[PDB]
Amino acid sequence: TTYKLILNLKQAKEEAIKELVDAGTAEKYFKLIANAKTVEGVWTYKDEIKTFTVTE
Repeated sequence: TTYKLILNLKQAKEEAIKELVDAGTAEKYFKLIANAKTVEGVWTYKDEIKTFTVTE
């Protein structure tokens, strides 16, 4: 399963492509790095194509 990431906080948003075997290990790994990079505003998630996003 392909998992995309789009975070919005700084002057620009972040982008990353990670396709794991399922949606858990990928949902966690993305949440880890994402939460470590930049996260403070509101958390959004698209259930249309599996994509985690953290907007300000």
